[PDB]
Amino acid sequence: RPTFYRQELNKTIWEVPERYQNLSPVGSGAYGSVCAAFDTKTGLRVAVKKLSRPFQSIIHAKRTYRELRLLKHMKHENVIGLLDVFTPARSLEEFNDVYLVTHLMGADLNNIVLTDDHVQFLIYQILRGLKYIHSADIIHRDLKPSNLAVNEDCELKILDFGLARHTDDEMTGYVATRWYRAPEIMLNWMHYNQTVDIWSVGCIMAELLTGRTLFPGTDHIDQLKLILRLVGTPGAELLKKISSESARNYIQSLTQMPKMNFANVFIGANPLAVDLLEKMLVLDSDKRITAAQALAHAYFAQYHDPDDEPVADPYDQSFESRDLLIDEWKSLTYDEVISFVPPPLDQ
Ligand SMILES: Cc1ccc(NC(=O)c2ccoc2)cc1-n1cnc2ccc(N3CCN(C)CC3)cc2c1=O
Repeated sequence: RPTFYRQELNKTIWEVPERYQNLSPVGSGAYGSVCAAFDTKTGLRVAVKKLSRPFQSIIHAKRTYRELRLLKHMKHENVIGLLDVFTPARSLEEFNDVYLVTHLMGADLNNIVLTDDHVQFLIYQILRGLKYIHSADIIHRDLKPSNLAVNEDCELKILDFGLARHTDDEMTGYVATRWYRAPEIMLNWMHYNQTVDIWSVGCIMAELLTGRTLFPGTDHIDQLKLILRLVGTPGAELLKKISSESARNYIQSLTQMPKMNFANVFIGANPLAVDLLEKMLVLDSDKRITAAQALAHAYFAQYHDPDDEPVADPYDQSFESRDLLIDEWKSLTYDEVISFVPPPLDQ
C-alpha cells in the first residue's frame, strides 16, 4: 500500500498516492474534477478524476460501479483505458472516495478545430474505437467533439461512453449534447441500436469538414427542423416504423421537406467523404451504416486494415438491471478497486 498526501485544489481535498505529482486542475470530467498529474512510477502524464460524492445516492453509487466496470474492460488504442484506480480508505467501512487515472491526451476535438487526410485519420480512429465498444454491446450515446481526446500526433481516444442513460425509465445524472444526438434517442420515436453513435460521427465529420456545427438546434423541435431540412421528411416506409402516435402525428403535419443533394451541401468536399456522410445521416435506424461497415468504405482506403480492427471480449452488464442498496453498489465497487491490476509495463 502506498503513502498518500493531501492538498486543496479548488473547493476539494485531493488525497492521492505520492507517486502522482504536480496536480493541476483541468476542469470537469464525467461526474467529478480532473487533474493533470505526473506519474513518477512511469514518467508519464496522466489525468486523475476524483468522483464527486460517488456514494451519496443509488444513482451515484450505481454509476460509480458502471464507470469503473466500463473502464476496467476497455483495452483498445482508440478507447480510453484504466491506468490506475485508488482510494485513501484502508477498509470498506471508511471507503468514501474513488479516483480514476488514465493517459492525458493533450486536447479534445473542440480545441483542434483541417485537411481531408486529417479528417480521414480522425474519423477512421473514431469508427475503429466504436467497432470495439459496439462489439461488447456498449453504446456511447453522447458521442461528441468534447469527449474525443486527441494528442499532437492526431492519435485519438474516445471518453465517457456507456454513461448517458439507457432509457427514460432510468436517471444516471449524465448530461448529453443536443447537436450530435441521433433523432431516435433524442425524440425516442423509433427503437434504437448502436448506430445512434454513427449519426453522431456523421455530425462530427461534417463539422470537421466545414467548420460549422451541422445542426445547431436551439431545442428538440428546432433540432428536428434543422435535421429534416437536410435529410427530408421521412417516407411512408419510415413512418411505418414510428412507435409513438404523437411523433408520427407531428411529422406528418410539418410541411414537407425534400432530401437534399449532399454534394450541394458539402461542396468542395472529397466526394468519398460526401458518400459516407449520406450513409451516416439517414433517419432510418435499420438502414444507417455500422462502424464495421463504415471502416470498409473507400473513404478510408489509406487507413483500413481488416486484420487490425479488433472486437472486444464479452462484457457482463447484467448488473444494469439490478436494484440494490447504496451499500451493495458501494461494496461491489470496492471489490473492483481491490481486484484492479494495472496494464503490463514493457521496456
Ligand atoms: C481522468 C478520466 C477518468 C475517467 C474517465 N472516464 C471515462 O472516460 C469513461 C468511459 C466510460 O465511462 C467513463 C475519463 C477521464 N478523463 C481522461 N482524460 C481527460 C482529459 C481532459 C479532461 N478535461 C479536458 C478539459 N475540459 C475543460 C475538462 C475535461 C478530462 C479528462 C477525463 O475525464
